[PDB]
Amino acid sequence: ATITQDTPINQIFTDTALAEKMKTVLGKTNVTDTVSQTDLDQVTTLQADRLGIKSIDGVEYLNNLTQINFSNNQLTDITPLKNLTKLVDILMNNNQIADITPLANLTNLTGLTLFNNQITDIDPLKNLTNLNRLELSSNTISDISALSGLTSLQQLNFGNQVTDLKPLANLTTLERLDISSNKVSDISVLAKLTNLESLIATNNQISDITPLGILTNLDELSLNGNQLKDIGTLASLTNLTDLDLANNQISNLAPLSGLTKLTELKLGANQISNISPLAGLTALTNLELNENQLEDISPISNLKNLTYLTLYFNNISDISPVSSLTKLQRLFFSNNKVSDVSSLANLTNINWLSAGHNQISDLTPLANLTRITQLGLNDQAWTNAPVNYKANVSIPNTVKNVTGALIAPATISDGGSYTEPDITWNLPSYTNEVSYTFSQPVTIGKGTTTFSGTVTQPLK
Amino acid sequence: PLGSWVIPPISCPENEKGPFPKNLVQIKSNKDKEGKVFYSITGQGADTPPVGVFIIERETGWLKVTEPLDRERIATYTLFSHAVSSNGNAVEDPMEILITVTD
Ligand SMILES: [Ca+2]
Ligand SMILES: [Ca+2]
Ligand SMILES: [Cl-]
Ligand SMILES: [Cl-]
Repeated sequence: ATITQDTPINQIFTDTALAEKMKTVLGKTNVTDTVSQTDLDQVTTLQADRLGIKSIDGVEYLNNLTQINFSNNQLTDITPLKNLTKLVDILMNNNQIADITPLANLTNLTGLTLFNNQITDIDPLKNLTNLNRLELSSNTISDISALSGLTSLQQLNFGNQVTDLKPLANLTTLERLDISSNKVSDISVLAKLTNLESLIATNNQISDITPLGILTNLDELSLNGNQLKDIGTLASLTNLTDLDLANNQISNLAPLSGLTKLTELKLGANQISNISPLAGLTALTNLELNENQLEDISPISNLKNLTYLTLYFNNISDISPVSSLTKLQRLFFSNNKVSDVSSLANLTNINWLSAGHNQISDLTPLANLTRITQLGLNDQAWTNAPVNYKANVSIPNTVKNVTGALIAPATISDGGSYTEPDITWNLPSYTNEVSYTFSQPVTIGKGTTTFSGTVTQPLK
Repeated sequence: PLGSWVIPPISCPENEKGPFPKNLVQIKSNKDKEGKVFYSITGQGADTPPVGVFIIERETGWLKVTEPLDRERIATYTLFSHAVSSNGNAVEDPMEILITVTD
């Protein structure tokens, strides 16, 4: 493919967007300006991402291209790449490509980015044996047989219909693999990939992780959203620094106890009641423990370097172990049974404090936390100890704002009334309970929320 | 504005190696206990130029970076996360999110 006469740029590159780009690249003034093959031969790289290109007709004449970026365009047909055999790197993520047959003979490729396209058939990749980076996620691939001969691969991803990982067996050069959001249950083949450093396998159907035992070079592992329970194998992976096991069925954390390089650990939405095994994990800066079965969180006081912690949706009454965590910047503990927040006055670095759906009645200990930027205190609830029924029963309002002022009830049950500080009923007959609600917008520092709740008063 | 958002701080080293896209943090709204939540992001680097440097998986809330970053070119990005129901109704107030590009 060679221009034999001076040709207007827009007669070579028929796409409007590509003609405009080429005009600039070739140092011309108008898209109608003429160029020769000697001009086109000088183009060895092209960064043409994000330009709304629909067609690369004309690229076949850029015979000396070695690196191209056509990512984030509207490409469908990629036929003009067929004979550009000097190409070593293609960025072509986020297009509408289905047919990759034009890539079949680009044997000098070392990098090929094709994620977020409409690819099913990857058979045209089978001879691209020089590839070391290949990205195929967010496509509709089910069969990865074409990958079996790609023995220089170091970085790989694919999706989203793969169940059979057998074609990976000989790709022992693999260092970084992402198999998230496929239909994978059987990861036995991964035991062959002893050079793996990073393995991302979120949103699959994995329950057996014994194949990972000998993958001791792993420093990063994500098994978020599978069917894990027995994590005994993880004790072997002493180089782990980042571990994501959220959205599983894990209860026994003992295998994690020696993983002392861990700086990030995600364990939310599991079946954990015992966190004593986490006690020695002092390099942790991020820990997620939400949606478990926690009550005694005392072992957490050891984790002095935490800056991010989640504890929401548990059975915690006593929050004071977190008060040791002086570096905390973001703390989430909604949906527990905490009433006394006075120990949190010690969290002088806190920015985000999420504590809705607890039993908090008094904001005063929080008054000096002026660096707060995000705050949640909505929908508290508690039940008072029973008091004796009597027709003129009265209880004090205990609900106190950060200013120290009582917050007047929003509503009071059974036609009851309020005169600071007392809520008083006038009951005609015995009733088993009375109640009140409160709802008060409040800001602490720059963090705004509605401090609200419902208070139940049983009557004996 | 916090509402039921649960969001970790976001930082990405420059010159990261693939495979891309790379998971950064998983964003969540605790509104997901009462119905399906769908996530989206807006902002420079998301839906405006440079478009799609950052993306979010609408069902999982996985925020991802799609290409290497360069701190000297752009050192920070300001995005906004959105959380809606299956019926298009916001279940959270949009949350401004800072992305810091590190060493
Ligand atoms: Ca190679
Ligand atoms: Ca730089
Ligand atoms: Cl260029
Ligand atoms: Cl989680």
